[PDB]
Amino acid sequence: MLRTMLKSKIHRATVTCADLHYVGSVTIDADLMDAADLLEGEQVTIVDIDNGARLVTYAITGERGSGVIGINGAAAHLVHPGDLVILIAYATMDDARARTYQPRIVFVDAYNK
Amino acid sequence: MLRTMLKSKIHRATVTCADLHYVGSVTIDADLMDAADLLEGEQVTIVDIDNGARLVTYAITGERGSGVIGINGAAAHLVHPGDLVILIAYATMDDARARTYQPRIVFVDAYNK
Amino acid sequence: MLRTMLKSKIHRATVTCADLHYVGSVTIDADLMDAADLLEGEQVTIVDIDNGARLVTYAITGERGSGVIGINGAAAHLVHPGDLVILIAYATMDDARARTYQPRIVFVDAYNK
Amino acid sequence: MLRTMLKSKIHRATVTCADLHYVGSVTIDADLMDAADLLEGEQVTIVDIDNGARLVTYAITGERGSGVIGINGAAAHLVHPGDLVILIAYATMDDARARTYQPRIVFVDAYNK
Repeated sequence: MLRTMLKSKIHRATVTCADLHYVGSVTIDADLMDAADLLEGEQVTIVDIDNGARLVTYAITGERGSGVIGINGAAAHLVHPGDLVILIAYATMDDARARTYQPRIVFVDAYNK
Repeated sequence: MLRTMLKSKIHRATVTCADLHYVGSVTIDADLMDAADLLEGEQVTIVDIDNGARLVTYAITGERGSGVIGINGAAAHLVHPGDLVILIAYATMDDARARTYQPRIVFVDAYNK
Repeated sequence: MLRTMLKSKIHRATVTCADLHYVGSVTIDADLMDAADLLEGEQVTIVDIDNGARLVTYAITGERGSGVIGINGAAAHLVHPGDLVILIAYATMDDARARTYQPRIVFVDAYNK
Repeated sequence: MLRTMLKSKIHRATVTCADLHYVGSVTIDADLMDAADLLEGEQVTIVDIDNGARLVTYAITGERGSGVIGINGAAAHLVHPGDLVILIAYATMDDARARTYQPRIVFVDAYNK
């Protein structure tokens, strides 16, 4: 059958910026999206360690090394700058792939690296 | 594998009407549904810029040019008229299509166009 | 590609009962599940017109004509008896089926019929 | 078509621990994950009987018999220790499999067994 499963996760990134107007959901440092294998435009979940918020949105490729981690519009509420959040990207898969699979997990720097 | 990805998005539309009774989730201007490629009856996500609300519902085809963007029943709370919201529609796809894909993005007029 | 779409929907049913303890998500009048084409055990979304709540749970076949529409455990909060809610069931499909498809929509009686 | 359906459910487990910092979503007793057929890394839903909370996250394999059921980071708000919650894992399936299918349901001990 088809089970949905943890394909990638950026562990403990700090929320760089945040802007209520103009949208782009979550714009992530290019290096992080490749490291965590994420495609510009991909359902991403966000969990805020500082205030337990939870969102589901697409991800936007930000500049490299900039350690960018921005929440654009709407999610600008709930999640804020200086907030340690977690990014999660699942993926439905055949019960087969489901069994054996190494999720692209990215631990990160206090500066996001 | 199958990743879920941003297929379409109506950026910054203004909420035309809103009615708690009688349902139709979100009724969108015909032109917008075609422009953003959305089928009457298709999971659509709404994010309210003015108040950070977040819903998941189907979409209903409204009249053309009427710049209609209505929220019928239930979602009538959370999301309101005069609110700048964002409509998003993802779509699970083969990791292949995933890579190369142009999401139908629709920027819009203060009158929805 | 595979898009997720409105497969079925029970429009404006009134919440018969509700019990916090012992689980069964939403137990629906048999006739309703067949009418709206729903299988015992199937992700169903609920939207409460009286108070805009929103849940995602499986469905449970209830007795016929009893016009039963119960919310078992957890969802017992959020959604209550005497509440006009809406049940929705999507379904991922090949972009082909997506195009031409008649969603099994069920308008209902003040007594659920 | 493809319908999403209740594949597995751990009924009435008691929340063992909970830690806001360091992440791992929900860590479940190995035995439970096999019993309920869940793979380390798989979207799981939680519903808190004591406080009607509702989360969506992945599952992490905890130690056996420890009757472990921990909520790591973010979800640490909403859901708490001593809370009777319910774990649910759906799965999209071909309309065929959908019909005939025995969901792996696990009733549990006040000590989680």
